[PDB]
This record gives sequence, C-alpha cells and structure tokens, in this order.
Amino acid sequence: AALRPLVKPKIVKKRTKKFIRHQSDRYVKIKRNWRKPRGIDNRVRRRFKGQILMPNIGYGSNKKTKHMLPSGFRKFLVHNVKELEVLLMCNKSYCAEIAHNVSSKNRKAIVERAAQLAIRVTNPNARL
Amino acid sequence: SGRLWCKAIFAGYKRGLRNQREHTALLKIEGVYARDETEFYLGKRCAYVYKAKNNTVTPGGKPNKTRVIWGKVTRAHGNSGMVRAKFRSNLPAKAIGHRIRVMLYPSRI
Amino acid sequence: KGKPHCSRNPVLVRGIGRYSRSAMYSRKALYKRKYAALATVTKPVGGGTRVVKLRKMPRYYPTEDVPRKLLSHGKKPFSQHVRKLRASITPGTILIILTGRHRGKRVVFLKQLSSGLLLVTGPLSLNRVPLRRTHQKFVIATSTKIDISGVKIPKHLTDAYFKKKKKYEITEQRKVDQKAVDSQILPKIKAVPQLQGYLRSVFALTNGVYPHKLVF
Amino acid sequence: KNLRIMLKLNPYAKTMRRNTILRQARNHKLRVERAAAALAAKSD
Amino acid sequence: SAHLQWMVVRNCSSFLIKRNKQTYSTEPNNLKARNSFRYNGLIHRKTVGVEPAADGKGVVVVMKRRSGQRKPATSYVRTTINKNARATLSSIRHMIRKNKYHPDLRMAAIRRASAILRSQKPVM
Amino acid sequence: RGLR
Amino acid sequence: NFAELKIKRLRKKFAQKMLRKARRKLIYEKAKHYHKEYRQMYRTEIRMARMARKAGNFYVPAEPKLAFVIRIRGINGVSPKVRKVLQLLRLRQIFNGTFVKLNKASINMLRIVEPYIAWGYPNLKSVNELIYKRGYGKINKKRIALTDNTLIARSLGKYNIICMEDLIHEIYTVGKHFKEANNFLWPFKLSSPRGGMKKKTTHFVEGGDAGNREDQINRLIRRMN
RNA sequence: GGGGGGCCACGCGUCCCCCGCGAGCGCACGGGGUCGGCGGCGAUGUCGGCUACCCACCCGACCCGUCUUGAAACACGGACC
RNA sequence: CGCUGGCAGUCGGCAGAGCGAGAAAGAGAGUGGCGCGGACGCUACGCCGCGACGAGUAGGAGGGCCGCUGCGGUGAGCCUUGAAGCCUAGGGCGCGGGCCCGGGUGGAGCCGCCGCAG
Ligand SMILES: [Mg+2]
Ligand SMILES: [Mg+2]
Ligand SMILES: [Mg+2]
Ligand SMILES: [Mg+2]
Ligand SMILES: [Mg+2]
Ligand SMILES: [Mg+2]
Ligand SMILES: [Mg+2]
Ligand SMILES: [Mg+2]
Ligand SMILES: [Mg+2]
Ligand SMILES: [Mg+2]
Ligand SMILES: [Mg+2]
Ligand SMILES: [Mg+2]
Ligand SMILES: [Mg+2]
Ligand SMILES: [Mg+2]
Ligand SMILES: [Mg+2]
Repeated sequence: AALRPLVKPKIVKKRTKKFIRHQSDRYVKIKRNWRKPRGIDNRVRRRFKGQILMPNIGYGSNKKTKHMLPSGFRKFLVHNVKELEVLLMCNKSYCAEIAHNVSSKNRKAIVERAAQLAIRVTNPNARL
Repeated sequence: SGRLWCKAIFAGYKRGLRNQREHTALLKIEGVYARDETEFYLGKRCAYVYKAKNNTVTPGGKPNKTRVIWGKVTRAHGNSGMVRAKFRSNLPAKAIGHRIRVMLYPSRI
Repeated sequence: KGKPHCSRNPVLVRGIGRYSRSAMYSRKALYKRKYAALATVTKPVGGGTRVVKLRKMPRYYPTEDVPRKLLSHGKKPFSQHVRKLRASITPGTILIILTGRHRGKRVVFLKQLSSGLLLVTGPLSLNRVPLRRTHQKFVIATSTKIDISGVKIPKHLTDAYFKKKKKYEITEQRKVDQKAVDSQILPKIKAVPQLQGYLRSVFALTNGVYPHKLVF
Repeated sequence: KNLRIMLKLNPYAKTMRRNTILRQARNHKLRVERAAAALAAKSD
Repeated sequence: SAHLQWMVVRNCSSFLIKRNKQTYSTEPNNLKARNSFRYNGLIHRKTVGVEPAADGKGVVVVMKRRSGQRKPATSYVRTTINKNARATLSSIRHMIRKNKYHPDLRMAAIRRASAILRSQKPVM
Repeated sequence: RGLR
Repeated sequence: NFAELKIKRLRKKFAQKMLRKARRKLIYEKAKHYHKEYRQMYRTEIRMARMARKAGNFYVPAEPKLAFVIRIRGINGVSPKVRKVLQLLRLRQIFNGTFVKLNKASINMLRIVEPYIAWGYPNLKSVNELIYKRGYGKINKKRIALTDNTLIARSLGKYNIICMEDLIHEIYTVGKHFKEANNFLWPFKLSSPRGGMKKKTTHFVEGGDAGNREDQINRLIRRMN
C-alpha cells in the first residue's frame, strides 16, 4: 500500500562517497568538511596520481533525477497542517517531511491529513 | 554427473604497468594458449564461485554458503590465449590465481 | 474487389528488388491502368426517450500525467519477431542439454516451435526427458543424425501446450503423446548401433578434455 | 552501412547496388561453367 | 495591471515559500498552489478557485466578478457542488468553457476538484 | 496533367 | 464556407509534393551522369598510357589537383609560423583531416607544416568514405551532420551544389566553387589509426609517417576512418 | 546518322526548329527501444541498503604551510584539543 | 560559451488547431467575363532547442535555496504533548560550501522567506 510516484527513473550517481578534506585523517582539528587546498606545493590541488579527489563540476547529478529520494519523490519540509494543501496538487512527485521541532500532538494531525490527501510522509512513525 | 565448465585462472586485472583497471579481468583458460584457438570462448558466461559465512538463497535449492559473481568473456587478450572478462561487480583481488568457471551454455554451435 | 497477388519481383537482396522502377512498371502494366477523378445511442424507458452516451467522461483525473512518447518504427512485439535457428540444428539431430535439471543429457531434436524454442524428447525410456521445450542457445548440437522425415508429430504440441499453468501432476494427455512420439522415435534410434546407450549416457568434461579441441 | 539512409541521400545507389549484384551473379555463373568445361576437358 | 502587480508580488509576497529547491504559494485562490503569473489568484480580473466545502462533503467553486475589483467584500461569488464525481466535473468544465471565464484554467480546476473528491472519500 |  | 480553402491548401500541398519529386529525379540523373564522368576519367588515363606505350614514348599524368591532409602530432611545443599555417589549414587537433587543392601557394605551406602532417592524394572511394561517414557541414557556425540533401542545398545551392553527389563531385574534381564546397565541410574528426603508426617523428621516405605519401594516403584513410 | 538486357521512358490533339487535388490497403536497413516474451524464490531466516562501522586483498600513494628557478628535504614554523 | 536562437498562438461550437523548408515576398479581401468535447505548459529573473568547449600559481570577475550575529517586514511560523546546545555502527539530499529527518541527552527559548547591517 505504498504511495508510488508518477514515474520512477533509474537514478545514476557518478560518486557515492563524500569529498573529504585533505589531511582530515591525521588531525582532529581538521574536520571532514571540504576545503580546497591552495598551497604552493600541495600534491592534492596539483592532481597527483593516487591522491584525494577534488569536487569538480563534472560530478554533478542529472537534472531529471537531481534532489530526488530513493523512493522516487522529492522532498518538502512541512511545519503544520496548512502546508499540506500546498503539496496536494504536487502529489505524485513531491512528498512531505515533518520538521523536527514539531510536537507529537501536531505531528499526529499532520500525518492524519496527509493520509487522506494521499501525500507521502518520509517520517510518518517519527515521534508518537 | 560430471563437470560442465572449463577451468580458468583469474590471472589479474586489465592494466598497464602503473595503472590498473578493475572493471576488466584477465583470464587464463586451461588448454588454450594462442589466439587462433580462443574464438570458441568469446561470449561465454563466467562464474566466480566462492563460499561465505552467512547463508544465501539458492535458485532451485535450499540456502547454503555458496555465492557467485557472474560475468562474461568479452574479447581475446594478448597473443597467447588469454581473454578479457567483465563481471557485474568487479572481482575481489583475493581471487588472483584462483579458479573461476567458464560455462558452455552461451553456445554458438 | 481484386484478388491479392504476390510481389512481381523476387527479393534479390533485402531492401532491393530485382527489377527496377520502369521495368516493374512494365511488369505491373500501368500503361492501361490509369485513373482520374456515432457516439450516442437511442434507448427507450417507461418519461420519454434517452440518448444514452457510449464512452462517458471520466469521473476522476490524477494531479499529474506523463506525456505521450515519440514514435519508433522498427520495434515489434515478440510474437511478430523472426525466428533464427542455426544450421547445425536440423530435425533428427542429437543435442546435449546444458542448463536444465537434465544437465549433460543427450536428447533428440524434433522441431522448432512458434516461439523459437526447440521441441525436444530424448526418449523417456532412455533419458527420463519428456516432450519438453529448450532454448537453442543453451544447447550443444552434436553432429549425429537420424532420419526422422517419416515421424508424425502431433499438431497440438505448441507453445501454449508447454506453457506453465501455475505440486505439478502429470496429466494423461501429456502421458499419451509421450507414448505416441516415442513409439515412432525408438525403432529409428534402435537401428543405429550403440545409439540408445549413447543417449543413456551423460556428457561430461574430464582431465585434458578441452571443448575447443574436440569437434561435435 | 544503412541502405535506406543511403537512398535518402543518394537515390542512384539503389541501381548502383542492384548492379554489382546482378553482374557479379552473371560472372559467377560464367566462371563456374567455364571451370566445369575445364573438368570435362580433363575428362575427354 | 495584472503584470504590474505581478512584478511586485513575484518575489516579496507573504504567500511565497522558497525551500527545498521549490517555490509555492499559499494564496487563497491559487489552484495548483504554485507561484506563477498564470496561476496567481489575486492579480487577475477573472480568477477561479476550487476548495473543499465547510462540512465533510462537497466542492466550493469561487469566481471573481468583473464589477467590484477594488471591493473585495462582494468581489467573489461562491457556489457549492454537493453531487456525484462526474456531474461536478461536467459542471465546472461548463462554468469555464461556456462562460469563457479564464479558459486556460479548466483542466487545473478539474484536477483540483477530483483531488478534493478523492480526499473526501473514506480512507483505507 | 499528364496522368489523367 | 471552407470548401474552397481546403482544396486550395490541398493544391498547395500537391505543388509541394511535385516540386520535391522533380528535385529527386534531378538528383538521381545528376548522380547517373557523375558515374559516367568518373568512368570516362578513369578509362582515359589508362588509354593515354597504353597508346604512349604502343608508340614507345612515355605518358606523364598531370599532378593531382586534390590532396588530403591529416595532422599527425599534438599541440605541445609547436613553432609559431607552423601554428599559423596549421590553423589556416583548419588542423587544430591531432588526427584532423581536410581537403586542400594544390598549387604553388599550397605546396609552399605544406612544406612548412611538413613534419607535423601526413598528406597525400586521395582516391575517389576515399572521398566517398570520408564525405559519407565523416561529413559534417558548417551551417550558421554550427557543426551539423549531413543527414539530408536540404542541408547541403540550403547553403551551397547558389553554386548548384544540392546533394551529397554534387558535394563529392566538387571535392573530387576540383571545380570552380571548390573553396566554398570545402569550407562548408567541417574538418574531419578522424579516429586513431587502426593497426598503428609506423613512426610519427620521421618522414615517410625514412620509414615513418610525416610528409607526402603520394598514393599511400588511402591506406591511412581506411585504417583511420 | 542508315538498314538479349536495362531505361526515375508510356498520354491524346496541334503550332513549331533540328531529320497543378485519383483513391484505398498493408510491408519496412526510413526523424535515438521495445516485447501485445518469460523463469525462479520468498515470515524467525532470509531479501535489498552504493554511502556510513570494522577487516582483508590488488594497484596507486613521501607532510602540510611558506620563501624560492627549484622542497619529501640533512631549509624554517608545527606534541594534541 | 555562442546561436545578441525559439515560445505571449493556451489565437476552441463568437473553434478549425500550421510555419524544417533548397530558391525576396499573402494558407489576403472584395470587383468584372446528433454527441457541448480537446494532456502538459508561461516562478518570461520562466521554460525549451542546436552546436562547440572545459589545465592552472600570482591575480581579476560572477553565482551561492553555503554558513554566523543583530534590525525592519512577513510566515493566523515552531515550542514544557519539550526550544537552543551536545552525542550518534541510523535514513538521506546537494559537485561542494553545507543541510534536512530518526534515536538519545537537555530544560526555555528558536527558525524559514523578502530586504538591511557587520
Ligand atoms: Mg611549485
Ligand atoms: Mg562445493
Ligand atoms: Mg614535446
Ligand atoms: Mg587491435
Ligand atoms: Mg621533437
Ligand atoms: Mg606498489
Ligand atoms: Mg618561508
Ligand atoms: Mg635558494
Ligand atoms: Mg615563484
Ligand atoms: Mg613544501
Ligand atoms: Mg638533502
Ligand atoms: Mg627564515
Ligand atoms: Mg619545532
Ligand atoms: Mg578551468
Ligand atoms: Mg563519532
């Protein structure tokens, strides 16, 4: 009884690993978040063989399947019941995520309205 | 009642000297050592058969420890009976020097 | 109201006729063949008479649709595809089944069905292989033949006869065509010496045996 | 390699491919009877 | 004009939501609820709105009359359609096509009216 | 007008 | 009323259909005559050689008016004078090919770009293979594939070049509008030579590749095309 | 110019030099793939999860910043947060 | 990046559904011999179509629905039926900067959009 999308094309991702920062492994002060190396002798920005890769524009996802969940839907953040009548006409391509700061009492009412509006919820059993 | 596959050795990957390409495997089928004798094996189906810890479902049988990476001979390699094969997942490098099967059922005769 | 006629030129190669445009005009003789120039229904009731609508308008529309697709031309369904069959597989030959539960068994080829699959019964008194289809890719065709030209295969043995329905139990129809084919196959393979024993054996590879060195 | 694309760009290719089939068949039919008359010349 | 006030409301309206790489509108008469010039429910002289009824069943169809444009109290006429799923789909289509009332919104109105009737069904 |  | 409008639009559609059929017949009989011209040009050179050998003299054929030029090295470390000539020959990439008509002003440029190219005298079948398989037109400064004769006829139709056969004729026999017909063609984006090069760095008469291979450019054309 | 095979040649009625609409019906090397084709397994041990936890193997792989013509440097700064 | 390309023609019973085609220009006007029907679109700062191209230190420019803090507006925004913060072998999105959900911890405030300021 899952809610199917309009179409479900095959999602092609050119890379599934993260782009980790250079030398984020030898230090705890160096976080995993990407910083482009700009040193004069840096072996990573000079693109030496066998090193950490750099986030070029060529890794960009296909525009038909960009920002699309593995269920085939795209995502919209929802805070209250009123934001679902926004999504009822975009029903077969966009789904709802109830926001984290929404209480369980209102979160029950949101998924109750989404069930009759046939809108898919990515977290319907979230808090209870 | 008997063996229905040809013996092959996973010799290594398709490579240069300082670069290797893991999506193509080099295969050494037993008994063929020249390019004029390897057109029989072109297009045949390859099988890396191995065993693991967890049980997996077997088509037409009870679950067991055995699982296989399937593949296919694509072209001849070299000048001495080696062939190239492509597999659906790239072969693990612990299988270098190990037996894989070349089936006969993609048959042209 | 004309009787349909065949193509008046033979196929020289595919896509090219043997006779040209003017020669074909002459063969067809167009020189004396010149020419020049719901929805509703009425139904009664017991007041008036109703124009009842066929194919009424839909009661529901989805929020989004998919558009129509562009038109291709060479793409036919599987029931209209041409059936290729390699030259080594002629009726009466001996095959080796490679992929079923009948692995390595020597069997007798009868005919190719409409789906392209091969109708095979290597006889059940020898092989325990019934009247059963197999695919021609997964078959080794041995160069060992018998004369089979006087064997009357029943006409109901078709693709729908061997398609699965849904424990599977043998039926008496499949049991009596099994006897009917085998009663006229078995004296033709019992004439050639050692052929029934060759059929009862199972093909296998041993040490030093390479399939590209041996001929079949 | 595509015949009807070739005829779309060049309609005379239909006759230039009907010939070099017809005359090749006729020359093949001539050489086989010539070779069969040689086999009769070495039989008589 | 409609274009003139669209150039004001296209980016700094209070009905506009821009998140998750999408844009919408919470406008009362915006059927399909998206931010565009064609579907905007307040800049045009002739607007069509399709909403659920106040009680459980029925579909309310709202039009905007041509006379009172600066008079929003009596501007919108409202009708309630508590019928079967097919005659309402013929009725709204008639109200748009035969009256020639903003004719490029007819299938959007039918698609909204079908969704309201589907939402008013018992859930499974 | 040649074919009528 | 519309009964006159429908038949008027039908007569317009019919006139468009007859104008197309007359053009197709024109293309067919143009190619049929080009066949006869190629047969005459092939048989005449054999005849003129035989009739000289009968009298005991020698027949000297005319030097060919057409050449095919292929750039056979990369873009790294190139002299500036040679870069300018390689750009005026439209050979901006390795394994690019172009048709060049031959005169003194062309031979003195091919001598300048001699170690970086491999040029020669193309066959008629070589021109057929090159224009049919790799033929792309420069239309509105865009590389457009020659998939229909209208694409040629829309740009080169003022020079009476209206199909593939007219284009191949004006390339093979270097005609009046050879400059326009050759500049309409995009430079030929050819693959690497199958089988392999002999030696890229040396001249053809030194057992290499560079320079003028006179009759042997076709052997490179089949393995590179 | 005179007295067996392929032709994108097949009108009638003149003057004259050279002696503007036929309908239908299907097939397809024709403006980028479809099947109107199928088979196996699936409720307490199995199916899918590329990414993320650990481990194994093959190939690659010198520590960053900086000055410098030139840094992995037996050039300087740097234990870690 | 270029074509300083295309689309306001969604022109519907006040209807007639087109501008790819080798050849400057009008599917122009007049004057005489049953069945009530037809997908999507167009945030024009939007959408769509053809080609060609893609190294980079010093440096320059553009785009950030990348990020932090505060202010004017705005979400009939979120919140003791649990905010900020923190932890996480959990599920994901984005080339990336980063972000959204799930679990736990915690006990009182916090965020999205349009602009402004550092
Ligand atoms: Mg440096
Ligand atoms: Mg075992
Ligand atoms: Mg160099
Ligand atoms: Mg080779
Ligand atoms: Mg050199
Ligand atoms: Mg190593
Ligand atoms: Mg320094
Ligand atoms: Mg120094
Ligand atoms: Mg420097
Ligand atoms: Mg350094
Ligand atoms: Mg040192
Ligand atoms: Mg110092
Ligand atoms: Mg120190
Ligand atoms: Mg760059
Ligand atoms: Mg951690």
